[PDB]
Amino acid sequence: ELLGGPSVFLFPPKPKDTLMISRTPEVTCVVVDVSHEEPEVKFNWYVDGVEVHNAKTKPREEQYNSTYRVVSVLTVLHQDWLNGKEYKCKVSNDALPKPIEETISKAKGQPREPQVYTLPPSRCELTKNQVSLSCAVKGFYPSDIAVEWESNGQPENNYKTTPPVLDSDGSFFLVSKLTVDKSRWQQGNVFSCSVMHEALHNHYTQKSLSLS
Amino acid sequence: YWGPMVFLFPPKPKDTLMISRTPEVTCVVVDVSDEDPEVKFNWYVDGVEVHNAKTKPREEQYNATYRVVSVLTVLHQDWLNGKEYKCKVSNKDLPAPIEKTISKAKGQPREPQVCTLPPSRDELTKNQVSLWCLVKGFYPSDIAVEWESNGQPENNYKTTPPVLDSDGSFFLYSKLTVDKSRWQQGNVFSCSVMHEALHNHYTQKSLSLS
Amino acid sequence: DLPKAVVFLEPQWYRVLEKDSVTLKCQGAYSPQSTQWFHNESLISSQASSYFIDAATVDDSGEYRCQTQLSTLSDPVQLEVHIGWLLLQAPRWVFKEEDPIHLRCHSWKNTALHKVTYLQNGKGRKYFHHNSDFYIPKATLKDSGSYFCRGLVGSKNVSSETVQITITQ
Ligand SMILES: *[C@@H]1O[C@H](CO[C@H]2O[C@@H](C)[C@@H](O)[C@@H](O)[C@@H]2O)[C@@H](O[C@@H]2O[C@H](CO)[C@@H](O[C@@H]3O[C@H](CO[C@H]4O[C@H](CO)[C@@H](O)[C@H](O)[C@@H]4O[C@@H]4O[C@H](CO)[C@@H](O[C@@H]5O[C@H](CO)[C@H](O)[C@H](O)[C@H]5O)[C@H](O)[C@H]4NC(C)=O)[C@@H](O)[C@H](O[C@H]4O[C@H](CO)[C@@H](O)[C@H](O)[C@@H]4O[C@@H]4O[C@H](CO)[C@@H](O)[C@H](O)[C@H]4NC(C)=O)[C@@H]3O)[C@H](O)[C@H]2NC(C)=O)[C@H](O)[C@H]1NC(C)=O
Ligand SMILES: *[C@@H]1O[C@H](CO[C@H]2O[C@@H](C)[C@@H](O)[C@@H](O)[C@@H]2O)[C@@H](O[C@@H]2O[C@H](CO)[C@@H](O[C@@H]3O[C@H](CO[C@H]4O[C@H](CO)[C@@H](O)[C@H](O)[C@@H]4O[C@@H]4O[C@H](CO)[C@@H](O[C@@H]5O[C@H](CO)[C@H](O)[C@H](O)[C@H]5O)[C@H](O)[C@H]4NC(C)=O)[C@@H](O)[C@H](O[C@H]4O[C@H](CO)[C@@H](O)[C@H](O)[C@@H]4O[C@@H]4O[C@H](CO)[C@@H](O)[C@H](O)[C@H]4NC(C)=O)[C@@H]3O)[C@H](O)[C@H]2NC(C)=O)[C@H](O)[C@H]1NC(C)=O
Ligand SMILES: *[C@@H]1O[C@H](CO)[C@@H](O[C@@H]2O[C@H](CO)[C@@H](O[C@@H]3O[C@H](CO[C@H]4O[C@H](CO)[C@@H](O)[C@H](O)[C@@H]4O)[C@@H](O)[C@H](O[C@H]4O[C@H](CO)[C@@H](O)[C@H](O)[C@@H]4O)[C@@H]3O)[C@H](O)[C@H]2NC(C)=O)[C@H](O)[C@H]1NC(C)=O
Ligand SMILES: *[C@@H]1O[C@H](CO)[C@@H](O[C@@H]2O[C@H](CO)[C@@H](O)[C@H](O)[C@H]2NC(C)=O)[C@H](O)[C@H]1NC(C)=O
Repeated sequence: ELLGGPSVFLFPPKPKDTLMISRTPEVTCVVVDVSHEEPEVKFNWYVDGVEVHNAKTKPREEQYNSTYRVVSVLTVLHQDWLNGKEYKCKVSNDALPKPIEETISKAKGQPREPQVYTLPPSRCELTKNQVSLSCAVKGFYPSDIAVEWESNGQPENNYKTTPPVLDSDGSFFLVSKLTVDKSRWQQGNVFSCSVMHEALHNHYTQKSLSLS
Repeated sequence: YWGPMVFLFPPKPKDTLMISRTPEVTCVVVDVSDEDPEVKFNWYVDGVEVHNAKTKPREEQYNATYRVVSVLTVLHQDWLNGKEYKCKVSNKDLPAPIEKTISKAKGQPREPQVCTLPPSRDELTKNQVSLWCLVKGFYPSDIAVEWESNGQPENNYKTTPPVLDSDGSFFLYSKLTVDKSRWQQGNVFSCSVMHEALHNHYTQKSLSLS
Repeated sequence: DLPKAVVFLEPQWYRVLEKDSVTLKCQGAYSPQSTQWFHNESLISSQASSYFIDAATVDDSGEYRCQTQLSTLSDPVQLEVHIGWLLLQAPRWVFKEEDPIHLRCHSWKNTALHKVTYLQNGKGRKYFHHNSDFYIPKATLKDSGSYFCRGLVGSKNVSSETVQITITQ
């Protein structure tokens, strides 16, 4: 009983994929509620209203609510997504009165450069056996951002990054918390916080931190 | 199928924790038609019915639908002891009355650790400075974080939502923006936290230029 | 000398959705007649009094005229075949003050539609749980403006194109 017919959801690429030129940023078009009686689904893709033909269609997957799910994926050009190109997914099915269209674009508004600060462990952890290192990233727009930790070249495993939070000026801020053993901190070990954003020079910045 | 939908909301963490405050559980009935009759409410605290709920009349919305809101006052310790709260929505032409139920999140309560962080030297040379508060290792996510200067409420702050940590506990960050001059004066800023696993449900942590 | 033939629509709606049925009737003389139908000013081989369209396609749009043996050629009648989920239909769109305004929110293929809202100038006027006709008994000048209807087809949120309703004094 799928009265409305199939519905369409269009997802943006992962922040990191659009920023590193070696990555492959993909736009994902998910179609749900496809009926067993009418399962054939056709995809049309448009970049700024111009049809492209390099999209890959994944095969239909049965769902436990006895409905089909079809996903189409289009790899976008890095520059094109960043410059604010509109990507349109047009979906056809016989359970519909007309093809359904969806549109995504990088969030409108002027990009703002993030500011990156490191923060040594608080006085609270002087007795504790492990310490928290903080990486405050603030003043960025849009929220599309990625944060990683590394020490001596090797990526650090024990960290969590808070989601972007809207600040009072319209820009976003977040904090990434790395947890390391106190002893590693006692030693003059240098930990680094790498931040990736579109408004940064070469889409990359790095701030280091140590017991100096 | 009847039409109107029912949603049941928990009380605000501060209200459940501060004894002077009034914690409320709210039952909202949305998408009430004009052709719907009078909506009736029945509240149950662990099966036991209560009759102290002040129910507001039907209120007209901008999309021509109506909204009926019933607010129940709950006892502080009743909520903390994990008691089930039922909302029974009944109508004259309704086959089976709609029942919704919410209670305090289950699990091992963990006391939060309050950690003040002075502003970065690499930011100290700017118009306004930001002070930080790392609140971590708490469960459940239900929390209230506030700032004050010399014991009096500060407004200009933003807090991250609780984030799930590797050990299953939650952590967050609060950022307070202050004038550098106020920090230079040696004013005592403090990060206050309210959580169920704290003694007196309240703790506080000092921060000043030493 | 001879009566001017008249094309009536059944149902009365000159705007329809694809797959709806439309019967076009020809009133020449009142006594039941060799009938002649025109579409986009060219004859259709149908000689019956009624011209039935089983399922409307976009091609069914255009002007329609009829002529019986005992009548003169009729004035044209427009037909608009739309594509979409919802169409806001009415008997007329121009109302005198204190006249009834009666609207319907018609769905494609007559698909069950629930949580229906009729909106004037962006604001909702009336909400129903199930699809129901919108009705104003006594028209006022404040009832003038831009109207559309929306609702859920299953779980999908769908809406009609806006139609303009004017109220003359
Ligand atoms: C039958 O079952 C179907 C699915 O299977 C289910 O079966 C069971 C087991 C059950 O238990 C389910 O758990 C299971 O899923 C079911 O289909 C579902 O339909 C829902 C609607 O009815 C859909 O809900 C929508 O969800 C959107 C977000 O979806 C993401 O997040 C959820 C978890 O929260 C996740 O489950 C989804 O998979 C999806 O995850 C994302 O997936 C993408 C692409 O796969 C990932 O992209 C990555 O991209 C990179 C590229 O670098 C790389 O390639 C990766 O490989 C690739 O994965 C994302 O990373 C991933 N994200 C996350 C966080 O995981 C919502 O956005 C959407 O909201 C919109 O619509 C709402 C109304 O429906 C509305 O309230 C809301 O406001 C919003 O409206 C939109 O607003 C926009 C502006 O902001 C407008 O522009 C839009 O026009 C507007 N749209 C509308 C319609 O108004 C919505 O809630 C659900 O996604 C879908 N599930 C799946 C798995 O497809 C079906 O409904 C069932 N049928 C019945 C009858 O029950
Ligand atoms: C017509 O328009 C209606 C409103 O439009 C406007 O009308 C104007 C006149 C004006 O009123 C405007 O404000 C208004 O916008 C519209 O009604 C809306 O319908 C929606 C559903 O169709 C409702 O969505 C739900 O929202 C829930 C959360 O809502 C909160 O946040 C929204 C903003 O995002 C806000 O609008 C709501 O009011 C609500 O805010 C909270 O309100 C409570 C109670 O008042 C407050 O708490 C109290 O505070 C007081 C102090 O004031 C006191 O301290 C008390 O102690 C305290 O309790 C809060 O302060 C306040 N919070 C915030 C943050 O603002 C969602 O939870 C809900 O999600 C669930 O359901 C979805 C499916 O429907 C699903 O997608 C989702 O996953 C989730 O799923 C499940 O839900 C089940 C129940 O159905 C549960 O059993 C499961 O647990 C759950 N599962 C999971 C996995 O999560 C949902 O999205 C919306 O609330 C409602 N808006 C209003 C204002 O009523 C109406 O639909 C329109 N009609 C038509 C026909 O178009
Ligand atoms: C089908 O799909 C449509 C979406 O297209 C849904 O319709 C939308 O419904 C939502 C509510 O869920 C609407 O959002 C609300 O819009 C209100 C519009 O107010 C108008 O009028 C005032 C003047 O009094 C103007 O200021 C304003 O610009 C508007 O013109 C707002 O009042 C609401 O604001 C509330 O929430 C915000 C949170 O950010 C608060 O700041 C406010 O205090 C307030 O509480 C809200 O934004 C939305 O506008 C609707 N869109 C349309 C196009 O109609 C349908 O509901 C959906 N489903 C069904 C079944 O039809
Ligand atoms: C009769 O004329 C109408 C034009 O009034 C034609 O309808 C058009 O059809 C095309 C596609 O074939 C659409 O792109 C247009 O939108 C339609 N016009 C309107 C106003 O809706 C119709 O096809 C003609 N039919 C015949 C049988 O000749």
